Amino acid sequence: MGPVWRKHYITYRINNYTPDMNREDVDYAIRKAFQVWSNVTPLKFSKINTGMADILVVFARGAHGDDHAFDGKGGILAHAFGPGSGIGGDAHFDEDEFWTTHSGGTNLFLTAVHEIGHSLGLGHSSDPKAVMFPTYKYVDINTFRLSADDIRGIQSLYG
Ligand SMILES: NC(=O)[C@H](CCC(=O)O)NC(=O)[C@H](CCC(=O)O)NC(=O)CCc1cc(-c2ccccc2)no1
Ligand SMILES: [Ca+2]
Ligand SMILES: [Ca+2]
Ligand SMILES: [Ca+2]
Ligand SMILES: [Zn+2]
Ligand SMILES: [Zn+2]
Repeated sequence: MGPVWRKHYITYRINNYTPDMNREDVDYAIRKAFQVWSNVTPLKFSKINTGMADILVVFARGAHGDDHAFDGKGGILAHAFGPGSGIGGDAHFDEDEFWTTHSGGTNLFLTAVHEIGHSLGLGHSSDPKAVMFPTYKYVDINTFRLSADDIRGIQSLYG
């Protein structure tokens, strides 16, 4: 078992907003992505604008201060650190992608579900239908469901 948060109340903060989308839509995408994981665990997530957030949500490009640079449009879409202090748990999204609420560009909600998976301690799945499968695939957002494998994984960690 890899690192896990040692508490069930977890805060997040949106450090900055991509100009690709309206602010309200970014807030909504992120809130709904956390909700996907809270629905199958004892974890609760609260958004704060001030103070010490556990999970910082960041949009940045290229080399952005951690040792994992982004690569321009395409390729790496985002990445996240496992549970831990400071940069631990933080999720970074490549601003060189075009973030959307839909099937065009890269869907922020689906990507955030995957990255939050990592922020909570999950690794990759070999189930092509798992949200934790390594490669991005748009799926109908209104019918989205975690796979049984994603649920097994997160339930093995919490709690
Ligand atoms: N390789 C691809 O098909 C796309 C390319 C997207 C593009 O070119 O615009 N890139 C990616 O998929 C990059 C690949 C990183 C790597 O090179 O290993 N993946 C990543 O950056 C991982 C981030 C992520 C995965 C998902 C997801 C997974 C399952 C279901 C739904 C969503 N959502 O975000
Ligand atoms: Ca953190
Ligand atoms: Ca990229
Ligand atoms: Ca962008
Ligand atoms: Zn980063
Ligand atoms: Zn991943």
